[PDB]
Amino acid sequence: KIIHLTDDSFDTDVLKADGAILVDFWAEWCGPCKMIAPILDEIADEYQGKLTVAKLNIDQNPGTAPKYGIRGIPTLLLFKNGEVAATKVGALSKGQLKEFLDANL
Amino acid sequence: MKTIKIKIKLTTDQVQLCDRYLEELTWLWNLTLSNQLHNHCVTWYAWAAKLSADLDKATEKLDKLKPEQQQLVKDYYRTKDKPRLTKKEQELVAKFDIFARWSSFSLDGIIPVPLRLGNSGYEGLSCQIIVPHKYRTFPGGKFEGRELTTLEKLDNVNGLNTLRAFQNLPDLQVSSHYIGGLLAFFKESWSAFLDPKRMNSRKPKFKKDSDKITTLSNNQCAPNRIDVNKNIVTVTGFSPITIIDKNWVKRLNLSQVLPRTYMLTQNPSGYYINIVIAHPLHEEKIALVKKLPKVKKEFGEDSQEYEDIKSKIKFLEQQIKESSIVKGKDLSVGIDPGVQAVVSTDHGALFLPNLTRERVSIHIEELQSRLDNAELINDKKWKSLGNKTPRIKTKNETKLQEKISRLHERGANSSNAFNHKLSTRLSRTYEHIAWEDTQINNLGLNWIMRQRCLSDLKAKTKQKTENRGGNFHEPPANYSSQTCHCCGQKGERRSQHEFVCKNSDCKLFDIPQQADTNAARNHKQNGGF
RNA sequence: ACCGCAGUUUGGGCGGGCAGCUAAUUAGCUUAUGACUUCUAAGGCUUGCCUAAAAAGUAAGGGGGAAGGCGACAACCCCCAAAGACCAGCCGGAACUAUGGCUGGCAACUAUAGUUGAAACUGUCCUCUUCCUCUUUA
DNA sequence: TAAAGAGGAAGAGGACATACAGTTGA
DNA sequence: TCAACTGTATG
Repeated sequence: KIIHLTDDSFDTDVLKADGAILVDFWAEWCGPCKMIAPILDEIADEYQGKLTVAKLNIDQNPGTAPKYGIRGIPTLLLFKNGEVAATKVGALSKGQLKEFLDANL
Repeated sequence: MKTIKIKIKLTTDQVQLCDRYLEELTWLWNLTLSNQLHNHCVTWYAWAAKLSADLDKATEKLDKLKPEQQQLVKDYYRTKDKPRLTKKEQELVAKFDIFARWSSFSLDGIIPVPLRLGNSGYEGLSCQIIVPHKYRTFPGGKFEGRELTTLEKLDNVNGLNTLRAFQNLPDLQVSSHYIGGLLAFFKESWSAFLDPKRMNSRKPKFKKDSDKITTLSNNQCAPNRIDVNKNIVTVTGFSPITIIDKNWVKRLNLSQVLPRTYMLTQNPSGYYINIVIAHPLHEEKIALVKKLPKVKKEFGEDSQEYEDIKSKIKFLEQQIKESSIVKGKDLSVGIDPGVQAVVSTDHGALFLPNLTRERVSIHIEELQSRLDNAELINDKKWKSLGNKTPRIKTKNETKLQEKISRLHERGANSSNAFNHKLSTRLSRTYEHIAWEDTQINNLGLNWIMRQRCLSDLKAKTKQKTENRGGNFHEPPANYSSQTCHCCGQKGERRSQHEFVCKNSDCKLFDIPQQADTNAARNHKQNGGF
């Protein structure tokens, strides 16, 4: 259900698009990323209709990650219409991410 | 164990040596921290594999159960709303709690790259945007190629000198005893960091030029010499030091104690040596304790040697414990902390606080204001003259800062002494002590209470009562300040500190009484007395 | 009040201690979260005099000499004195008041008899949080 | 009176308080 | 040639 992103389409996809979009910066060879992939998959379904979710592979969109001040993977950016409404770095737990979204929505 | 703190006088050469040693120790602290952070990745990966196994087992046990309850059990964690389930489903909910945090993952195909920590040792880690983790090593020497697996591997002077030469620094002049002491401090800090039962202990911090080590710790042996007739202490790394304390021979009591370890400390008041002393039997006990890993490795925990060692350790520990027990009169007290009085007693005793420390605090505030005004004026003049480089501090400012530091130290020492005296008094007088505090008032008062150090008082009283053979209780605080102690009914207060019982059946009806005394009596009753 | 020194603190001890009132340079009462020296940015009354943030310093047991400091003062020399106040037991529900009383001994001071000689001490490391000062905005 | 920085401290609260081999040097 | 210091092992 989560939308796979790309470098070419990012500007329209994440800025012009209506509503908040939670973009996760993901790389396959990482541990903490594999720890949270299930959690993001779950949240994309639970909050459906209240918050859209998205994924960008830093090995397949290398120029996107540097621009938004992202240094370590994983990273979560809640965008809202042209700007990063919320930012987070770290492999949060389920409760942590849930409270994060509840506070930021 | 006890610590005796003795004031010493150092010569200029000795002070220079002390500064150089502290600089080397700061360098060692930073090196050890860098290595430990570099190494945490392997620990985290092992933990992650174990956690994936645990999630798999929980998933299997949840799925293999009947389909009727498992759906609701899953939704319990998958949905924020949580209804009041039956015991049957609640048991499964608990038995599959690892789903309350995580979900299954492969954890395969990973290259175990070094990880960056955050505010916790396990969750929140990230890998900075390929190279498998590799261990660092001593560049050369007699120990070339040794992998620094743990921090205890850094206890080698030869390798540390190799590293210093690699970084183009002079060789270490600090003895290995102090190196071991610093490594012990770091190990304790890291263990606190990784312990989940602690939620305020976090990653150790790097030390800048303004936060250097201020102590030398020798945790391996007692001082080489303690000459009591001539007032001299010969310790490692220094020439003999002179003692300028008048009661040190009496406090140390070297004819009935046993020196174990020491620390050279620096405070605004001066230079101190802290000697740790214990019971004479202690040296036997440790000799046996350190011997347990041997027999456990040679005969097994089920052998008779292990049982004999345990029996002897228990016997020695019991002798040590009974070496400091005092017979009492069996008097019971209820203690309630107060606002006007530091502690109030079940029989009407209101102890005044340490009112002398408030004046010191006010003095500190005034001096801080004065120093800040002076600094502002100096910076304005420095900028006006036409300089952009950072300013250099003045002599008057240094004097003012020294005064502020000494005042802070004096306040801390005063609070410590007052708490010690009150704890000793309470321990001597009473055998059973019941303690309960109502901090609801917190919901400046914080300024007043930050100076009374109630937690330290309670800790000292608890320790001293336990040593003497007494009993210490912490009953619940439910409905204590607003309950008539002879009736249990909720009364009323006619003043800021007075209380009156309500119902006419009371014996104390319509008789004002101190509220603190009532709280103390309630605490004593709730303690079984 | 406060400051310095006696291991660290409290009650005390020796020394430093603004200003006002009173009495006779030196004694009492009120009272300052230290006192003093040198040179200055500034400010006040009228060209002079006063007060002075900052800066650099001085002393903090008594007395007599004394090289040398712009000055507060003083390296060095001679005499006197020596409080964070003694030891051991036994009572004490030990507060108010930061530990009261009795017994024995030992010191010091008075007139063989009296007074004084108070209490306590387990510190270090770490990570969080709190407090305060000063700034900026509101 | 309120809120956010920077810097100097402390209070909370948990632990901790080494033994043998092998080597050097006055 | 014996005390003091350095290396190893454990928690």
